[PDB]
Amino acid sequence: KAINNIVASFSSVNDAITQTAEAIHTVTIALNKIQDVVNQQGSALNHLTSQLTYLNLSSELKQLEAKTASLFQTTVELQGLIDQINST
Amino acid sequence: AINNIVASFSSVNDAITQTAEAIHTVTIALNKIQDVVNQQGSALNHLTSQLTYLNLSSELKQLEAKTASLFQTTVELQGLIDQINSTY
Amino acid sequence: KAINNIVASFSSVNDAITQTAEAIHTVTIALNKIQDVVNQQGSALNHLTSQLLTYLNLSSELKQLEAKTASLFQTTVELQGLIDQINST
Ligand code: NA
Ligand code: NA
Ligand code: NA
Repeated sequence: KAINNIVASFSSVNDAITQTAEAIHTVTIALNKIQDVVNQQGSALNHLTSQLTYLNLSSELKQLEAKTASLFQTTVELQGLIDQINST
Repeated sequence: AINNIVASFSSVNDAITQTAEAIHTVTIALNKIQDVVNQQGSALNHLTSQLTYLNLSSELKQLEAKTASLFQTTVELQGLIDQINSTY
Repeated sequence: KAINNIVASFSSVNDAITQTAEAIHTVTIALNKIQDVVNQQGSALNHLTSQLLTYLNLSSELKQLEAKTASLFQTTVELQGLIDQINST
């Protein structure tokens, strides 16, 4: 039946948007880990060079965090619309 | 109107494919980063001996999981678009 | 009515696709910045040790992400056109 397939299709898409939000969240965790280690090593290299840049991803991290949230928000919005389609 | 609903889901499924592919590329990038950063940390260790290990294993695994699930969603949605298109 | 909520649903998805393209673009910037700093440190390391490593090469990945940013945005334009078609039928 056409409309049940339509509802199921939107639901599969919402699942994909949810997995995308989760993937961006994981990417943020990985970037923040890289920043920490890279700056630990730059510090050490400096200290060692003197005995003888730095990486700032803060803007990109905040934008990705904002995208995680906004994607998760769209999944709630899309679910409500899917609910309305089921209502009709 | 069915044709345009079908075409619109097909357009969305293409975006889901592109996203899965893009996450795959980010996974490859993050793995190359880890390998280099840890090579340099090791070189710095040695040279001081004459630093934290960067561990992205859990994040890479999670991203590979999301890539595969996104691809699975494209198969499921393709099936459903075929069903809407077959509406008789 | 069903059709209105179908149009609204596709528009909500198109928003998510746009946010996804923006997010990929941001990741591309972050990865380019990481590449730059990591290779500056490897260069400094090589110079120090030789006075007294492998280049991180993300070129292919960066290009692939830039291609995906572009294609996802092109998809949002196409999908908006199709939404305009439903809206008018
Ligand atoms: Na920044
Ligand atoms: Na990990
Ligand atoms: Na490369």
